[PDB]
Amino acid sequence: TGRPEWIWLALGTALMGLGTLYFLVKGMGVSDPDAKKFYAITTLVPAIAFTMYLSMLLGYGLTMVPFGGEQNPIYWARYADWLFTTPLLLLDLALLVDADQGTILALVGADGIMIGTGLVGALTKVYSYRFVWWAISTAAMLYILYVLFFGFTSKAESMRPEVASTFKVLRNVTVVLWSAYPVVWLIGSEGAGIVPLNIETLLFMVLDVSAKVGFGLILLRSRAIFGEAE
Ligand SMILES: CCCCCCCC/C=C/CCCCCCCC(=O)OC[C@H](O)CO
Ligand SMILES: CCCCCCCC/C=C\CCCCCCCC(=O)OC[C@H](O)CO
Ligand SMILES: CCCCCCCC/C=C\CCCCCCCC(=O)OC[C@H](O)CO
Ligand SMILES: CCCCCCCC/C=C\CCCCCCCC(=O)OC[C@H](O)CO
Ligand SMILES: *C\C=C(C)/C=C/C=C(C)/C=C/C1=C(C)CCCC1(C)C
Repeated sequence: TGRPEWIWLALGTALMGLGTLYFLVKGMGVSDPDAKKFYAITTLVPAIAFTMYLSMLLGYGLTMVPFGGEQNPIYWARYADWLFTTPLLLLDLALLVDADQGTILALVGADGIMIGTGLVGALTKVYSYRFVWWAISTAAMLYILYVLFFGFTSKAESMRPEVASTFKVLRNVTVVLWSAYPVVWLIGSEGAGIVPLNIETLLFMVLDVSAKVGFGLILLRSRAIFGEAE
């Protein structure tokens, strides 16, 4: 392929595909209703990402957006992926702590605003307005991070020890990895253009695989996903 970033899109496609297959074989035979919920949510995440990394590799999920004079290559398929996978990841954390319906709706709604305004900012043609949408999307993300710390952590500390310890590890992983996304976007091709697209694609690939495959490896190997039975 003539695009220098193709090597990272192909590695991303392969790793998401291998991750999906591993979780699929692993979830076979699980009869506990609670564990089936976590396996279903956690296997769909890499399956969706696989299809959208493939679409970028083949060129379907790419568009040209004029801003700053030149034509800029914008991979819109990322936002179709994140629209469906980031809510599912939040659902994994909320069900682990047995969150209430009201708090779950708050997280999913703010997540939808995060991704939706990020997409609008990505396709905006007036350069200075791109950063207005970036700001609003980052405000929605800070609300999500606030709820995970000053809401879920308080309840996790009144549950089973395995639930509290597993949640604390996954909460920490989420806060660090998610926080990197607005930074890469800001200095990358969608924003200031300080980092070239080939390096930007490499960074997102490392973050995406860690946040979906690595996240799932820690969750599905813990005993917190199974109900307390004899
Ligand atoms: C799990 C085990 C795997 C661990 C893997 C962790 C690696 C993460 C990669 C990071 C960024 C790489 C940045 C490389 C930047 C190269 C850009 C460059 O030097 O270009 C020069 C330019 O032409 C003139 O300034
Ligand atoms: C090279 C391989 C490429 C990557 C693979 C192609 C992915 C796209 C195809 C299919 C969906 C397959 C099923 C995905 C849904 C899994 C949900 C699940 O397994 O849930 C378990 C639960 O316990 C049950 O009751
Ligand atoms: C818990 C529920 C799980 C639900 C899981 C649902 C997964 C469907 C996701 C993705 C493939 C992306 C489809 C993107 C559609 C693009 C359509 C299109 O045509 O692009 C616009 C324009 O027309 C182009 O030229
Ligand atoms: C908790 C998560 C926080 C997420 C939100 C954190 C936002 C702060 C980021 C960036 C401003 C960086 C500088 C912007 C000005 C760009 C002009 C410029 O000087 O280029 C960059 C320079 O070469 C090299 O720093
Ligand atoms: C599939 C993996 C994860 C962790 C995806 C995370 C995506 C975000 C946290 C997106 C953040 C954005 C914000 C807050 C502002 C700029 C636009 C983005 C959509 C990249």
